Amino acid sequence: LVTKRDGSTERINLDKIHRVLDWAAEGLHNVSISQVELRSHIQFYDGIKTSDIHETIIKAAADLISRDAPDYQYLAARLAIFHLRKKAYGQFEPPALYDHVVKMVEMGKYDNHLLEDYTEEEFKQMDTFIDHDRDMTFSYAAVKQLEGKYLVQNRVTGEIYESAQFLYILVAACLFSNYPRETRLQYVKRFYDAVSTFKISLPTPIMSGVRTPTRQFSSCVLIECGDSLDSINATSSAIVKYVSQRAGIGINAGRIRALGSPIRGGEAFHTGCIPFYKHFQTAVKSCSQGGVRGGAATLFYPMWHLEVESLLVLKNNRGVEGNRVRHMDYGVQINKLMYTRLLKGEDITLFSPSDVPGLYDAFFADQEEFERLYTKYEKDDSIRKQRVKAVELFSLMMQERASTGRIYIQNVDHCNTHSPFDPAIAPVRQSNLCLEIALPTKPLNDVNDENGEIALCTLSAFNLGAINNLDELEELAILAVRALDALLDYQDYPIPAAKRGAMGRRTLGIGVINFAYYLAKHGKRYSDGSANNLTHKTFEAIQYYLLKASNELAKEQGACPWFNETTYAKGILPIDTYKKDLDTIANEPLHYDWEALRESIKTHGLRNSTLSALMPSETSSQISNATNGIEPPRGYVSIKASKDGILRQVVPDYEHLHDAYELLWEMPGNDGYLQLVGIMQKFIDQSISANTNYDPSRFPSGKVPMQQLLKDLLTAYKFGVKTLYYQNTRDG
Amino acid sequence: KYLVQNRVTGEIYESAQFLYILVAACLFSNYPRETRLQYVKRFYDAVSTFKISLPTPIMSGVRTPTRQFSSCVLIECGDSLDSINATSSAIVKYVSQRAGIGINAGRIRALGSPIRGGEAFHTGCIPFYKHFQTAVKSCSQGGVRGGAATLF
Ligand SMILES: Nc1ncnc2c1ncn2[C@H]1C[C@H](O)[C@@H](COP(=O)(O)OP(=O)(O)OP(=O)(O)O)O1
Ligand SMILES: Nc1ncnc2c1ncn2[C@H]1C[C@H](O)[C@@H](COP(=O)(O)OP(=O)(O)OP(=O)(O)O)O1
Ligand SMILES: Nc1ncnc2c1ncn2[C@H]1C[C@H](O)[C@@H](COP(=O)(O)OP(=O)(O)OP(=O)(O)O)O1
Repeated sequence: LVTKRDGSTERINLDKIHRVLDWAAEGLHNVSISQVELRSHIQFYDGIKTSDIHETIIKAAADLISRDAPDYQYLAARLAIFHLRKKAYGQFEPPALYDHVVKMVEMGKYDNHLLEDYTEEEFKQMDTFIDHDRDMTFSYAAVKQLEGKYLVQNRVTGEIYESAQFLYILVAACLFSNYPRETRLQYVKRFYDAVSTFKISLPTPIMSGVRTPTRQFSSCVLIECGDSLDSINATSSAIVKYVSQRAGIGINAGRIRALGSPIRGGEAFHTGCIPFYKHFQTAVKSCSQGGVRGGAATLFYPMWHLEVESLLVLKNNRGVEGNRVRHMDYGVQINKLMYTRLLKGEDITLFSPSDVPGLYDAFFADQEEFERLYTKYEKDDSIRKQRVKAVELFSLMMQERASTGRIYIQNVDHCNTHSPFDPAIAPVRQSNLCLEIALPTKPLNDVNDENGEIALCTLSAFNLGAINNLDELEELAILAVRALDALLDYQDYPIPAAKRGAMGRRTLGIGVINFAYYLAKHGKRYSDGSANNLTHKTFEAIQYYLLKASNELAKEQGACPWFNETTYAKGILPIDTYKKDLDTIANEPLHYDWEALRESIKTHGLRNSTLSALMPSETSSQISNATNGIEPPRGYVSIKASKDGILRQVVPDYEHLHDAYELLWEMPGNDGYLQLVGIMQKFIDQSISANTNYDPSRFPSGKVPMQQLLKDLLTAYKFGVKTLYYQNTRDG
Repeated sequence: KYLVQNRVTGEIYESAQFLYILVAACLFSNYPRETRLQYVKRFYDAVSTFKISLPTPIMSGVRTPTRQFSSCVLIECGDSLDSINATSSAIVKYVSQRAGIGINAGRIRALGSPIRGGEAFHTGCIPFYKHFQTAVKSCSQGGVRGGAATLF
């Protein structure tokens, strides 16, 4: 017996199954119909639902996804799309845009503002821009990512209500629904086509929200906690409210005084950081089943802090629960001085933030001033301190960083000397969960404190592999910077401090994807450093067009209220504060008129304080069958675990560039990678999420020497690198 | 504990009797002058001769700059993120004064409960409870000592 969608029973007509598969095979090479029809080991049994037939065939086709046969990527991707299209409308052919939006609003899935903002006529018109055939350009790995999260669906029953294309056009409509009716359509079609053809990438929260009653769209947050019972109580109640929205938290507690510090004079002594830190952890995991999953955050603190030794080991598996806060990630802030004490084989002094005045502030604002105060307090005997050999301390950090791989580094001096902000008015003293973002902050004395400031991320990324030449970045830069800045006025702000910053500086975090595929296409690699110049030219275009796009919006809608606090308003450009040592590895001259931009911005300002930051993109890149950000692919075919099964995705165009790519573990070292990352920092407003890779197989006795772990860390700083992400250690 | 002393050096500044009379003076310093001293002596003699007992926080506070005297607390948390955020920030402020906490979370919905209709499902009580624990132990060595509470 055969089960149909409507339930009407009927006999098995295998040819039907064959034809379906046949159709999806058209134009593909190295793909076998038999394999799937046998791989599936489909087990017929009297009365079987035809839908289970799809699940079975799709899965089978998936398991065949290999390097030797990459077309199984689209073959299966199309078989799925079919089931998805058929499981939502009752047939492949999608319903009219108008009818769709209508039916949805009735079910309370789409925001009713769509019917009010647009007319029936306009809808029918946008319906023409839609090209439902683009759903066949998706890779299997991308399809799965969409079906699980991207598409509007019933999490309980399992019903899916929309298709890929409808998602694109709608996200655009709501983002540009306020533009004048003169160009409102114009931007709608220009944006849709961009995202649908994978020219522009958007953050998961956006792709799965705009156009739905929901108003939570900010993936990550950066909170700064002061040295107060009140401050902490706030910083805690905050993370809670945010994590409930599944948004990552970057905590900065470095203000909290150290253990033993006198409280209220002499009526009590400080209890310690550990006690509070844990509280922050419970907050981050306040909304997870069993606390096991969800809730991710990275806490930061100075390297010269008094409790540095105790904080350095917090992520260690092996130790007393009383002195451990494993779940949270951390980021040790280091500066020029610390690195110098190591080279000269000298010691390091640990201080409590509340015992050395003007030390914290100078630590981010003025490196010189920091040195003055630092040295002074060292001789002061009355000041509580502790000496530690620079060689020992750093080793501890590198040790925990290796053991866990969640201990990140952040050079403060590089985040204030070569940044879009004025370290005196608004200095960067923290990062996000990604560790990519670099924005100023202000501690709150309460939840509704108006004078507080919270940094929020509204990211995006370009597809290096979707453009032909750098000039195509002009249009893209506009479609991106425009739609993004618009979201800032579309989403809500539960916390005042978060809103203040968003409206005050209107920052944006734009990155890139398919970078690996990019370098490969031009026949370049990471290690050798043959991509040094190309990288300089390519970014130089990505940043320029973005700075010219934000300036254009500033002339049409006014620059950000706090543009005055930015160095961009004082005539300072990224090409003026970049690490000087960067000229010893690149000679590629500027290809854009940065002088004509120095004026247009000097007179009309920028709608956004910061546009360009480099962040990791797992979900984004997948939907575009692209390579994660700038990071090189580990292997041709990557595997992951889903709720439906095993996922496989092959590097884009492996059929012609298999010998062009350079797998992660094919790299002799990290030299090249660092140089490229350093070159990027010269343009990126914010920071980059660079990982440190190591292969024990390339070391004597299979043990990574500490002489090499530091040797590389020093190189990173020497080239202006801002932050260091994960530290992968391959397992043969 | 009770006597005024220097916790650091170890110097003791007062004697038992002075503690008694002073605690009474500050407690009845607002009474009319005629009835003032009468109560001062009548209270002092009572406590000094062990006729009446007083809580530790009182015996070791009234008559000094400190103003924290409440030993124990009873907070009621509602079923919301806001409520919890408050109930947490509260226990913190109180435990810093070494005051015991009696929490009542029984309002917080149970695991699986639908949130915002169907846009999300409850995570559970355990996640929040722990948070309350970290709060209670927010001011303790290690986290082991101090900070006591009973949840209902
Ligand atoms: N009665 C059947 N005999 C043989 N194979 C069937 C039968 N019904 C379904 N299948 C198989 C063939 C396809 O692979 C898949 C069919 O699902 P699908 O074609 O999408 O919807 P459907 O079975 O209701 O008919 P339709 O082709 O009109 O959509 O399962
Ligand atoms: N009884 C306590 N036990 C342990 N830690 C405490 C205690 N009281 C306060 N703290 C911690 C929590 C915060 O980190 C910090 C409190 O700062 P804060 O509330 O501003 O103190 P304060 O109001 O008395 O003035 P000050 O900042 O000068 O000490 O010290
Ligand atoms: N994402 C979540 N996961 C698990 N529990 C949550 C989540 N979000 C909120 N909760 C819990 C904690 C709160 O006690 C409560 C909801 O708090 P709140 O923010 O006030 O929701 P709400 O008032 O908007 O809707 P509701 O009245 O249904 O709770 O449920």
